[PDB]
Amino acid sequence: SNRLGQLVDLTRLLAYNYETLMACITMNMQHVQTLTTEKLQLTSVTSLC
Amino acid sequence: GKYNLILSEYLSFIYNSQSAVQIPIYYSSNSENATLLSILSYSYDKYNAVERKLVKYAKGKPLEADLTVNELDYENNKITSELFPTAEEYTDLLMDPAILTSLSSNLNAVMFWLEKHENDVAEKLKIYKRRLDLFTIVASTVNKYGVPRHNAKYRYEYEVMKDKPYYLVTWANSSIEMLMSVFSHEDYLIARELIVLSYSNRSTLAKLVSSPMSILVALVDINGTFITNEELELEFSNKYVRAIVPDQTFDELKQMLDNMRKAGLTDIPKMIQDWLVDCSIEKFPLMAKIYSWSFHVGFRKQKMLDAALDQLKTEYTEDVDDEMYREYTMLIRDEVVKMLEEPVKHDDHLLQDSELAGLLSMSSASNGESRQLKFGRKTIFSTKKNMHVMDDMANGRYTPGIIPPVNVDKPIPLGRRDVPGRRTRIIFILPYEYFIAQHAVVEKMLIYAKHTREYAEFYSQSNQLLSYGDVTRFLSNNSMVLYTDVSQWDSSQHNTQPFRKGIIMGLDMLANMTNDARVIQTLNLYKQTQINLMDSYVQIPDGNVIKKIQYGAVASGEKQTKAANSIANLALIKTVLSRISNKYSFATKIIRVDGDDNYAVLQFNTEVTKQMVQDVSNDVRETYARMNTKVKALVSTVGIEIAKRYIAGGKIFFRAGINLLNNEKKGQSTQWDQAAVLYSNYIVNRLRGFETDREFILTKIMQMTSVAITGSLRLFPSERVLTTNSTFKVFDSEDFIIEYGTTDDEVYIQRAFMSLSSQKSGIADEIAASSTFKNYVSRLSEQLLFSKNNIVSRGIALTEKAKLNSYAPISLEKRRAQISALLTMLQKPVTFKSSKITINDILRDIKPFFTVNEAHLPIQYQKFMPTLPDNVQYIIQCIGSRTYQIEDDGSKSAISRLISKYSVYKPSIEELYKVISLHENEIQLYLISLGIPKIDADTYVGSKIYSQDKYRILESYVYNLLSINYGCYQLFDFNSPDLEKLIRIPFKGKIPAVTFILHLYAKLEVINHAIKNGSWISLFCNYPKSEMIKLWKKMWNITSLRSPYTNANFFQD
Amino acid sequence: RNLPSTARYIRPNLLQDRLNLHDNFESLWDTITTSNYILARSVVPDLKELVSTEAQIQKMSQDLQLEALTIQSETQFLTGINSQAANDCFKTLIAAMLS
Amino acid sequence: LVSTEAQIQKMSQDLQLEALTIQSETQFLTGINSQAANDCFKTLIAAMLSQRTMSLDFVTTNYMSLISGMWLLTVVPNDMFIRESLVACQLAIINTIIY
Amino acid sequence: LVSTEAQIQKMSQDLQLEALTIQSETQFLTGINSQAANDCFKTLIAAMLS
Amino acid sequence: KEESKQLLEVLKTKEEHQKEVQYEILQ
Amino acid sequence: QLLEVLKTKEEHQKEVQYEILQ
Amino acid sequence: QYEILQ
RNA sequence: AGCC
Repeated sequence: SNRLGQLVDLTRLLAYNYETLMACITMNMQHVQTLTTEKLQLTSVTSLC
Repeated sequence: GKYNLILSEYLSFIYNSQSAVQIPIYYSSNSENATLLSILSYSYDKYNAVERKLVKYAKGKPLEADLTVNELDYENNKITSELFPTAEEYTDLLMDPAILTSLSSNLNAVMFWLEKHENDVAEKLKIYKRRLDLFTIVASTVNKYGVPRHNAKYRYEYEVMKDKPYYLVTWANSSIEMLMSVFSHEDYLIARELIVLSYSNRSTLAKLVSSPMSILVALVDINGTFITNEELELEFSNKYVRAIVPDQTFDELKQMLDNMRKAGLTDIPKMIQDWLVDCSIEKFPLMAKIYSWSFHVGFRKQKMLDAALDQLKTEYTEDVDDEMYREYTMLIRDEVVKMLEEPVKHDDHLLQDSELAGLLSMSSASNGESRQLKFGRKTIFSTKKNMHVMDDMANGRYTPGIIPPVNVDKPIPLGRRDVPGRRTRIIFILPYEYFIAQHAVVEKMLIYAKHTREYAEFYSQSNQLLSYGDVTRFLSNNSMVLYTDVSQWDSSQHNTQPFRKGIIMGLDMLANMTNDARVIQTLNLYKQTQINLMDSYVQIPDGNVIKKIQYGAVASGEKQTKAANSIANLALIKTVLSRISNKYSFATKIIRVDGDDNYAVLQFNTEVTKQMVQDVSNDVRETYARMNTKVKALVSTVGIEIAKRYIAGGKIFFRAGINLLNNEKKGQSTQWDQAAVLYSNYIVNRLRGFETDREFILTKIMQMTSVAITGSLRLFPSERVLTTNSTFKVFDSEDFIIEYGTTDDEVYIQRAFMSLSSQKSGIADEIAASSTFKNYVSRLSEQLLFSKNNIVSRGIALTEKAKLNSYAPISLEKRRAQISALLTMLQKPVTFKSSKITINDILRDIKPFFTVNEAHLPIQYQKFMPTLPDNVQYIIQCIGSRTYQIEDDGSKSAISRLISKYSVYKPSIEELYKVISLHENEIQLYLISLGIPKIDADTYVGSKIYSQDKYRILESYVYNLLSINYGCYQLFDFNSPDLEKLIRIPFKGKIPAVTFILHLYAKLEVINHAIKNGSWISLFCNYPKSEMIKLWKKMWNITSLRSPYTNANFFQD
Repeated sequence: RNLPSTARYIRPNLLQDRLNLHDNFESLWDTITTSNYILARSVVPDLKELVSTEAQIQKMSQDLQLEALTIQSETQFLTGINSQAANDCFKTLIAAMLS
Repeated sequence: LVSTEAQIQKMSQDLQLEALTIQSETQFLTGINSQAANDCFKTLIAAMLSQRTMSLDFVTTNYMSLISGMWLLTVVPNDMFIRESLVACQLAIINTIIY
Repeated sequence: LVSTEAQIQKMSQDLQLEALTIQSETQFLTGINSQAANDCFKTLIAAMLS
Repeated sequence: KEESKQLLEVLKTKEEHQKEVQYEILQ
Repeated sequence: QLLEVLKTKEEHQKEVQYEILQ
Repeated sequence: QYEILQ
C-alpha cells in the first residue's frame, strides 16, 4: 500500500508496451482457451512490484 | 578363562626350542583356587624366528608389480634403490605405518592362527581354506625380497629396505588386516581384488570402489521409518515413500561401473551389477560391505607440495553476478548481529575479559610451531601453545593487543590431515595470539548454535538415531531432499572477500550497541584477525626452496572455522534456494548445515515426478556455478548422505573404515596404550559390519603388552591384569559388556593397582621450580582477582601442573613409570594392604541380596541398525531403542550455572562431586579458588541450595562411572516399560541415594545377562533397612579410576 | 490444463460387496480387515511438536511432591511416558476406527 | 531497479517471519531476485499479445506472494487465466485475508 | 544494596526448603544477585524514556 | 558389450520407477 | 598438595566433639 | 631461498 | 635424554 507512486508507474508502462507493440500485429487477435498454459509463479509477481 | 589358554599355547609355538621354559606366577587372596598374574619365559635361541616358518607357506608365484598405473613417479611400487639413489635422500614418511608393531610381528600372528585351525570340521574348514589362499599371495611376495627387520623404535632404515620394493611393509600390513576379516564367499571375492591390485595402484583404488555409495542410497524404497520430534525424541512412523530416480543417474552409475573395469576390478562390479536388478533393502548390507572394505587399502601419504597443488591453484574470475554477492554478504552480516546481540547489550562477564578467557583455556588449542624455549637451565623444544606464553611473558614480549601480520614477510606454516578415499585438507599453524582474540567471541557463537534449529550443534548427542533422525521426518511423496557435495569448499571464490567482509561489517553494528570500554575492545580485536587474514601467504617447503603462495581463502585449524563455516553455508544455500524458486513453487521445511555437508527438504504442491527431479538438479548446479562454486548436485526422495552416515531405506548405515595395523601420524603413546587403541578400533569396526577375528586381536595384545627387562627374559601379563577395572585396562572378557568383578581376590588386585596410579615426572618438577613458571603464575593471579590471597595462588600454581600433562614427554615419563613399577608386582606375588572405596566395593554389598529367576519377553520393537551383531539385536527388539537422552553434563544444577557465568574455568564432574558433600565453610574455600568473588560464594553457601544440589551431581557422576551415556549402553531404553516387569524391588523411602543405585545396578545386570547368554532373567531385592543405612555412608566417598587413554573410549568419532 | 473434446476415460465399478463376507465368513473377514488396518496406519499423520518428556516429568514431579532421584520408583504414575508411545496411540485409535 | 539487498532487509524486518508461533519450517524470504522481475514482465506482455492462457502456481502459506496477487487480478483481465486456476487464486485470498 | 548473604539466608528460612523432596519452593531463589538488579532498574527507566 | 547396454534398457522399462506418463499422452 | 586433599570430610569434624547417646 | 608465487 |  505504500508503493503507490511506483505501482501506478508499472501499469502506465505495462499497458503502454502492450499498446505500442499491438500496432505491429497483422493476424486477427482471436481469444479462445488453449490446451497448454504458461506457468506464472506468484512469487515472481512479488518480485516485480 | 580363554585368554590364559591362548597365552600358554602361543609361547609353545613361537619358542620351538627345547631350552624355553614357562613359569606361571600365581597369587591368592588368603595367606595360604588361585588366579595367575603373569607367565615368565626364558628363551635364548631367538635368531631367525619368523624367516624359517615363512617358507612352508610360500608357494605359488609372487606378485609382479605394475609400474604404469600411477601418474606420479614416486607412487609406483619400484625398488627403493631405483627410486632413492643415495642414503642421504631417503624419506621414510611416504610408507611409514606409524604403529609400534613391526611386520615380523604381524606374520607370526597369522602363522599362529593357521596352526590352531589346520584340521577343523567341515564348516570352519571353508574359512581356513579361504584364509590360506590369500596368505599364499602375501607370503610368496614377502619371501622373494625377505622380511625387513625393524628399528629399535619400529621404523625401517635404508640398509634394510634397499633391495625391496618401497611399499612392501605398508602393503603387507594392510593385506594381513584384510585377510583376517574373511568369513563368507562374498568377503573372499572382495579381498582378492583389494590385495592383488593394491600392490601397484597406490593412488586411485580407494576412490573408485567407494564412489557409487552416494548414488545407491537414493534407489532403495522406504517402508517404515524412524522419525524424530521437534525436540529430539524418537518416534516410529510407518509411511510408504517411493523412490524416484531420473534417467541421467543410471547413465552416471553406468559410468562409475566402467571406470572400475579399466582399473581391473572384475568381481566387485558384478555385485553392484546384480543388486541393481532388485533395488532392495534386504540385500543392501552387501552394498555397504564394499564401501566399508575399500577404506582398508591404506593411506595416501604424499609430498606436501604434490598434495596441496590442486587445492591452492584456483581460477578466480570477475564474471560472477555481483547482484548475488550483495545478498550473500548481507546474510552473513545479519547472523553475527543475531548471535552476539544478547551478550553485548547485557554485558556478559565472559566477553569483558577475552584476554583472560583465552589464557586459562589454551589447552584446547591446536599445536603451534616448534620453537626453542628455556626453562631455567633446561632447553626444550615444544609445539604446545601454552608453553609459548610462558616464554613470551618472561622476556618482555607478551603483547596480546598487537596481532601479527601473515602477509609475504611472515607466512603461515601448513599441516595436513588426510582420510583414505578422499582428498587431503590443509591446516593452518597460526600464532598464539589468534587464539586469545577468537575464543571469548566464538564461545558466544556456539551457545546460539545449541538452541537454533538449522545448525549442527543442536543435534549433537551420544546416540545416533536421535541426532541424524530429523532427515526422514519431513519425507513424503510430494517432497524431495537436496544434499549437495561442494568439491573444494576451502578455496572457493565465495569464501575469500565476501566472507571476511560480512563478519567485519557485523562487528561494526555491535560497536554501537554497547557502552563498556572493554566490550568495544574485544570486538575490535576479533575484527583485527579478519583484516590480517584477508591477504594471507602460506609457506610450503619442497626440496631446497621454500615456496610462498598467496592464499586469501579459509582453511581449517583456526578457532572460528567450526562456527563461521556454518554461517557461510546457511547464507549461501539460502541464496540458491531463492534463485530456484523462479521455476518452481515450494516451501522449505528444514535446512541443516554441518561444516560443508548439508541438506534441505523442499515440499512441493503437486506430486514429485521424474521430471521435477531431473530439472531441479540442473538448476542447483547451474545456480551455484553462477557464483563460481562448482558442485555435484544430487537430489533424492528417500535417502541422503549426511556426514559419514548413510540413511538408506529407513535404516542407517555407517562406514567401517578404521585402519587397525596402520596409522596416519606417528603417535606419542607407548605400546601399552596402543594395545588399547588397537582393541577399541576392533569394537568400533565390529559394530559397523567389518568383523575381524578376535583371536588375531588377542594375539596382537599378547605381542604388544609384554615387556622385557633382559634379552633372555620375557614377561607376559595374564587376563586378570588386563581385564580388571583399573588404570591398566586394555580389553574386556565379553566384547560389548563392561563388567565389575566381585570376588575376594579381584578386589584385592584392584586395590593393589591404587598405589602406583599416581607417579611423579622429573621434567615437570624442574619446570615448576623455574623462574619463568612462577612469573606466569604470578601474572595470572593479577588478572584473575584484584586482591592477593595465599589460598588462590597455590590453587592456581597447582592447576597449571596438570596442564603440563598435555605435553608429550611429560606424559611419557608418567606412563613409562607406570609399567616399570608394575613389573615389581607381577614378579613378587605379595602386595600391600589398604582400604579405599571403589565402585567394586559398593557392588560387593549389593550383589548377595539379589535373587534371579527365569523370564521371557516377546519381541515388540523393530531394528533400525541392521549391521549390529546378533546378541545386541536381541536386546533392542525386546526392550526398545532409546527415546530421549538424559544429560550428564551437570549444567542443570545451580552450582554449574554459577561457575560458568561468573568465571571462565570449567571443573570436572569428578571435582564437583568431592566438594559438594563437605561442610558450608569447605565449599567457600573451594569456590574462591575458581575465581568467584567472595560476595557471590557467600550467597550460594548461605542460601542452603547446596543441599538440594547434592542429588543433581550424584545423578550425573554415577552415569559417568557406569558409562551409561557412552559405550554400547547408549542404544537401549532404560526407562522402558519392559524392563520394569523384570525388576521387582520394593520401595523404601527417605534414602534416595541408595534407592537410585539399586535400580541402576539391577538394570545393568539384566542387560549384561542377556548379552552373554541370550535369555532374560528377573530380579528381586528385599533389601533390609539395616543395610541401606550402612550403604548410605559409602555413597559419597566413592573414588573413580581415571586414565587418559580411556577418555577416548567414550566417543566413536 | 484443460483436456480436449476427444479425451476419454474408463470408469471403475464401485458397487458394494454382494458376497457378505462379514456374515459367517470369520476367517476371511479377519484377513481382509487386517489389510485395511495396515493401510490406514500408513496414512494417518504422525505427531510433531509434542512437549518434551524431561520438561514434562519435571513439571509433573512438583505437583505429586515426589522424592529426589526416584521419580520412577516412588510412584508408578510416571511409567511408559515416551514420545514413541504418544504417536503409537494416536495412530492406533484412528486406524482402528477406519478399519 | 532497486537494490536486492535493500528491498530484502526492509521486507524481512517488517514481516518478521523468524519470530512467529509456527516453528515447523524455516521461514525466510524467497523469490525476490532481479531475474524474476524481468521474467514476470516478459511473461505478462507476451501472453497478452498472442492470447495465450496462463496458469498461476503459488503456495498458500506465503501470504506476501498472495497479497501481491491482488495487483495481478486488477490489471491483467481475468479472461486470460484458466478458470480452475483463477478461481483457486481468488478463493485463497478471501478465505485467508479478506473474510 | 542489602547484603546478599544476609538476605538470602533470611529468605531461605522463611521458605523452609527441605533437602529431600522435589518441591516448587526451591525455584524461588534462582537468579537473584546484585547484577540482575542493576540491569532491571536500567531497562525499566531507559525503556520508558525511549 | 550388449550385456551392459541391456541393463540401461531394462532399468527404465520396469514399473517401480516409472511415474507420470500422462502429461505426455496429451503432448 | 591439592586443595581437595586438605579440606577435611564431614566425618572427620564429627569426631572432635564427643558425646554419648545414653 | 624463497620463490614467490602470487 | 627430549614433538625425530
